[PDB]
Amino acid sequence: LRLLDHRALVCSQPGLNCTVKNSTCLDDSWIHPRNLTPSSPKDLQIQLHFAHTQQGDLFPVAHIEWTLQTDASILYLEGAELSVLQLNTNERLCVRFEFLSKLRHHHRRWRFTFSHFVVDPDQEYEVTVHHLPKPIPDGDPNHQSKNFLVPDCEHARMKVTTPCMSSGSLWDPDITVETLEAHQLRVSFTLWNESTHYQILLTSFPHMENHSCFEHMHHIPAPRPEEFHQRSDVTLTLRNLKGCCRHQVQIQPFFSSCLNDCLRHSATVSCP
Amino acid sequence: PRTVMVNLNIHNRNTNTNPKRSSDYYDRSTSPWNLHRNEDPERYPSVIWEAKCRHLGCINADGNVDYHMNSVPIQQEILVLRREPPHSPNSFRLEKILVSVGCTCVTPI
Amino acid sequence: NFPRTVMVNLNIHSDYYDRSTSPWNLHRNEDPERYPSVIWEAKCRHLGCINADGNVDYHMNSVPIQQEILVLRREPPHSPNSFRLEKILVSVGCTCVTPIVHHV
Ligand SMILES: *[C@@H]1O[C@H](CO[C@@H]2O[C@@H](C)[C@@H](O)[C@@H](O)[C@@H]2O)[C@@H](O[C@@H]2O[C@H](CO)[C@@H](O[C@H]3O[C@H](CO)[C@@H](O)[C@H](O[C@H]4O[C@H](CO)[C@@H](O)[C@H](O)[C@@H]4O)[C@@H]3O)[C@H](O)[C@H]2NC(C)=O)[C@H](O)[C@H]1NC(C)=O
Ligand SMILES: *[C@@H]1O[C@H](CO[C@@H]2O[C@@H](C)[C@@H](O)[C@@H](O)[C@@H]2O)[C@@H](O[C@@H]2O[C@H](CO)[C@@H](O)[C@H](O)[C@H]2NC(C)=O)[C@H](O)[C@H]1NC(C)=O
Ligand SMILES: *[C@@H]1O[C@H](CO[C@@H]2O[C@@H](C)[C@@H](O)[C@@H](O)[C@@H]2O)[C@@H](O)[C@H](O)[C@H]1NC(C)=O
Repeated sequence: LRLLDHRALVCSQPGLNCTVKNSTCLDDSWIHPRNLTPSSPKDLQIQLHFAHTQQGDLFPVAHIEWTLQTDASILYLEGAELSVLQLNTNERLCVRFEFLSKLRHHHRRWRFTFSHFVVDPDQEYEVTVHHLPKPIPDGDPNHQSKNFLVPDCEHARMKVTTPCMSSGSLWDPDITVETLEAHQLRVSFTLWNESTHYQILLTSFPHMENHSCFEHMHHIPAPRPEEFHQRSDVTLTLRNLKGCCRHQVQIQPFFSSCLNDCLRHSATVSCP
Repeated sequence: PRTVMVNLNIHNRNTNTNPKRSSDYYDRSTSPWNLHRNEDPERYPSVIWEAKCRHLGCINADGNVDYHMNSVPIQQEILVLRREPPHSPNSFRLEKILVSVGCTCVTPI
Repeated sequence: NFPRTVMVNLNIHSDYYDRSTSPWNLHRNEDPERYPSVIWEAKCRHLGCINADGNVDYHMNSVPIQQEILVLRREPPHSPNSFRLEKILVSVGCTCVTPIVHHV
């Protein structure tokens, strides 16, 4: 996990002075509990936002927003710990809001936001805001968690994002499987702007039967920077079998961003 | 040693994330699984997401479950810091815990 | 900060990698300055998964399962009593997944 920039982060607002310090997700209030703990946050909401780095690339960011509860515990609220947990790896990332001033009234409801947590496509996270000090042992919770589910690169806004593009979300191979003279198939496609290898999987089937009568894997070595966006057609010979006519051909890219797990592209040839 | 000195200023060694990676596999796996939140306010880390296999068998090509194969969990023995009472010192304990991190499809013997 | 180092009671107290359709190899990571001292890193055997015949299935993807874990590192070095807590990313095993295919 990461923040999109290491820029001077601000958590201050009129009526409140605070700096966003970073934290080890192991808070000092958990090591050393205090008797008077603040109450829980309210109305935690996480939305999908998109942002640009000081350089230029666009990233999908998590927009965390919460409000404070109306009780007097506000006086004892020292700050908040914002935490992102990826579920697949059990990776955790924290940032802490440190209230330099004391919140006394509730005249106008206090609302907070944090939009620096970079999030990845087709991923599920557990974002949580933990009011500080954290509770005493066996005390009432004082935090709010929500799961965030980021869409895949097929999402309208998502495919134009840096991680998506780098895994070829905008790559259009104009796959053309051509049936040729004497048991031969010519398969053409236009390759992407990355020096990583490719593969061709040809699988032949009978008409209306999901059993492979012939299978072949063909290698395309990593291309030169000049060879980028240019076409690479390969002619492969089929098995001799009157019946083994349905051809399914697919291209596998090996972009650094995804390696073996890149999105493949299939094309099928018919029979009579 | 029975009792040790631990500096909880967690040093993060997980920084080499330079080439791009990761996706959610629990649904795409041939040994698919479900996620279960394991929370304990008294231990660091507080919440741990574990996996529980969906089936005894594995999902075939047609998508139906093949019982000639086996969805098995990938377990991992993990360190956890547990905060004590207060009463009965020490203040913290360091414990080993078994966790299911995902599932794999294996050939039975 | 000021840093809070604490008193911790040390209360401490085998297959599949070969049998999986997505098999993996385990690599020994030794560090005498660390606890656990020896930890095993999985690295997937193939790019594809394996079919019944034992050959590599090119239509499936052998993919790693990783985890962020806690370890103790001796601070100062060689100390018998003092350590510092560290986070580290580790590969635990491999799973077999169906690839994302777009048709035309
Ligand atoms: C890898 O390729 C992608 C896509 O490649 C493009 O499309 C394919 C089909 C081929 O036709 C390629 O030749 C194309 O490059 C690259 O992403 C695109 O990059 C270009 C150039 O950086 C972007 O084009 C235009 O972007 C903005 C849009 O507002 C324009 O303002 C730009 O014009 C200015 O800059 C030009 C170059 O510096 C300059 O010549 C002009 O006079 C003008 O000042 C620019 O023309 C395009 O928008 C990008 N695509 C998307 C969807 O973002 C990618 O950069 C390549 N990556 C690598 C590592 O090679
Ligand atoms: C932990 O924080 C430091 C400081 O960065 C910023 O300032 C803090 C007060 C807080 O608001 C942070 O969230 C901010 O990001 C990070 O150090 C920066 O590192 C970059 C390079 O990685 C460097 O260019 C900056 O100049 C550094 N800033 C300072 C003031 O030292 C540090 O990387 C953060 N750790 C992680 C892993 O996010
Ligand atoms: C938040 O609090 C900050 C604390 O002030 C500090 O002490 C004074 C004497 C100055 O030397 C100042 O530079 C120090 O940071 C102040 O910046 C200020 O009161 C508040 N900041 C904002 C942006 O409102």
